[PDB]
Amino acid sequence: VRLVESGGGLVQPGGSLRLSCAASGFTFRNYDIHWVRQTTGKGLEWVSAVGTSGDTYYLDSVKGRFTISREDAKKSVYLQMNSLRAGDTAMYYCVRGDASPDNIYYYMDVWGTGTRVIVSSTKGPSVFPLAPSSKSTSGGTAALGCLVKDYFPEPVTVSWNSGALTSGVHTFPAVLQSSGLYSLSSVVTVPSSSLGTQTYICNVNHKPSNTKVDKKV
Amino acid sequence: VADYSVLYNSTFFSTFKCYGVSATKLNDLCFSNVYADSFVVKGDDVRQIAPGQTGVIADYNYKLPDDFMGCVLAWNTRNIDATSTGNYNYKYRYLRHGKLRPFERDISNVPFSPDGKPCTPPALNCYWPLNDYGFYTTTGIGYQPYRVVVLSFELLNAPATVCGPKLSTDLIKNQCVNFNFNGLTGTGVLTPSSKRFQPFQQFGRDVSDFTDSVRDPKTSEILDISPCAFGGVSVITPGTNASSEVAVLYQDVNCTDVSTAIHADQLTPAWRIYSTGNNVFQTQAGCLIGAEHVDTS
Amino acid sequence: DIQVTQSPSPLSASVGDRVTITCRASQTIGKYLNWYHQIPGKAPKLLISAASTLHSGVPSRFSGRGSGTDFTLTISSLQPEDFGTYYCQQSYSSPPWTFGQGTKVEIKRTVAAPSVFIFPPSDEQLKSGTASVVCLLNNFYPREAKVQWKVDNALQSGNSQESVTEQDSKDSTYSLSSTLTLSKADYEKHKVYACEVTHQGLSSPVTKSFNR
Repeated sequence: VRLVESGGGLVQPGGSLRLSCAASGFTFRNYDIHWVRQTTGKGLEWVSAVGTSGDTYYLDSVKGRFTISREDAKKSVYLQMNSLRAGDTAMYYCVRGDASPDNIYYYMDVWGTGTRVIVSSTKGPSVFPLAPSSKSTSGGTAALGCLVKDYFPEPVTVSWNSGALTSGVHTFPAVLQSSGLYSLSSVVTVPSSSLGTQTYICNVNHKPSNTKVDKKV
Repeated sequence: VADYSVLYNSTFFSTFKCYGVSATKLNDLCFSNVYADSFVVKGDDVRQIAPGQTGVIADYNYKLPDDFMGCVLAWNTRNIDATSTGNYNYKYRYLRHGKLRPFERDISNVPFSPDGKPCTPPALNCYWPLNDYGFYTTTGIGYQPYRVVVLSFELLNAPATVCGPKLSTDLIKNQCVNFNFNGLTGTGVLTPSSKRFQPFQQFGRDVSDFTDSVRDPKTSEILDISPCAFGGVSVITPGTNASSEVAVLYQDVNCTDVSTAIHADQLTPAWRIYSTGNNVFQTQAGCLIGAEHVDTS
Repeated sequence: DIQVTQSPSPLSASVGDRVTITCRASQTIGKYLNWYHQIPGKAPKLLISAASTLHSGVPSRFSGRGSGTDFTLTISSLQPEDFGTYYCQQSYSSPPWTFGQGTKVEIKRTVAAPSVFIFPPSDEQLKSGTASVVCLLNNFYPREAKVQWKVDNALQSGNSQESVTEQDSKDSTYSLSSTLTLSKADYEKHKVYACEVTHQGLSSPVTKSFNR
């Protein structure tokens, strides 16, 4: 029993965009199908679900807007998003609830993968080069700078020469600003000898406009 | 036999709330006893119909135990229970000694005072403890007549009086499958014919005292099971010292269902290293799988 | 509806085997209360049933109890692969299907001194009209220290954004990056930019500043 998601979200608030939820070899004719909204640090409120009969429930807030449709033979469940707002951008899941004797509770054990409907419009990342290496603190420890801004999606990664030493460093998750963009601040630990040695090339890539760019900071 | 067909369809109810039983899985449970409670509320006042929620419409007019274990519904009737010249037809109690008991009804009409006070209409402050609603046409959303139907589901120590509906299967015809037409079990091929049954006749047997046909209990009254393919399979061997190839000799078959069973792995004597190249069908055929029907003599 | 609350602060993990994960609600429920578990990074999953219908997939060490109105999650010796946020859902009201808030179980570690570093904005950034002051805070276990921004002996708040990373599996420390977004005119008007760091493991608040 496993479900795989598909599709996503790219249209602006005020359009139509449907989703899909597949199934597996399990007998999908008597169970139910739910939807989960994960806004990464908010509430997960959803009750809209359809069953074998003509049961068509909806949420109290979003009522009469989103329609539900399931197909037993096709093993696919669709969810069209009509009149999309700006506060519904989150991750959508698909689970299955069931009760042991007849009605004890809903299992919701088997989850899916997750789908986001990021509305609005993507942006092309920009990298600020020429980070201060040694202007006020030469000895001790320091770090470089590869801050990136002006990008709606963040399917990126910051590699440091594909691995050269054994220090240990990771990136920072971006946060949504007030304007509607994200910002990342990548740092790296310096070894015992960094002045006059191998530099570090931030391998920023995966641009929505398909334009690679690399520069030493 | 609670079908629960008018509850899922016609999605026009305002609040479809289920407390104990699941809102979806209802066509399988066998409730002990069900009850209906109908009343009309005024707009947004439908907020105390849940176990634990108290207020003025929860202890003076209709109470609710801590474990209700049932569903409730509510549908708007603004275009029915509202006029443009006065709809003073519904009242509610809001003054009573203490609180009501679970599943209690009181139709009393008398001024109340917890100090005696027979309360002749003017005494010092006596008045009728029954206020009328404000049902009108040009009002807001929170001032509309809402008819709340309370379904009291119970699972007490009693036989299964009320249960869910019994969904019948599809009609798989022209295939040897198992059939259960309300007790009539077995296995056969559902094929129609040109017989004429009587309206009172439910099922029909053959001359050999075997069930021949029966009307579908569901709908579309037609004929029923025909016997499947069977017989004695024989092996044709031209001699071990001569060759090592054989041919099946299925005694009495149509040489069409056996091929489908072999291609779908449905026959019981299914050999692992057996195949099919050609099928011949004559009177007492014995389909020669592996032989050619030459027109010589 | 059924207002269900959880623990206000996430409880860490240690060599012990006792947690304080609760799923108290407003009304009373006999057994209409389940328990879930969401590992940060992947999808959630069912962890504990209604205390009497434990299914497969979850080891028998994860137990569950509850009666009346106070529900507790009795868990056995914790495992490093069984950490994350544990949620719970009530089963006494179908329309308001809501999940829990979140009870993260991170691993106890020695309080580490945050690496206080500040980086001035690049010269090419000022050509676009923006200026971002980045203050780096790495190598610290307690995820409770907040960054204080002071510009020209004046407290600044509301224009700073912080980013907290997950707990690493190598040193069991956290990393925080606070970026102060300011305009070009406001950046050229001021000269002093200090990043005040108040941490539990530090005897004195370490403040780093630079001159423009």
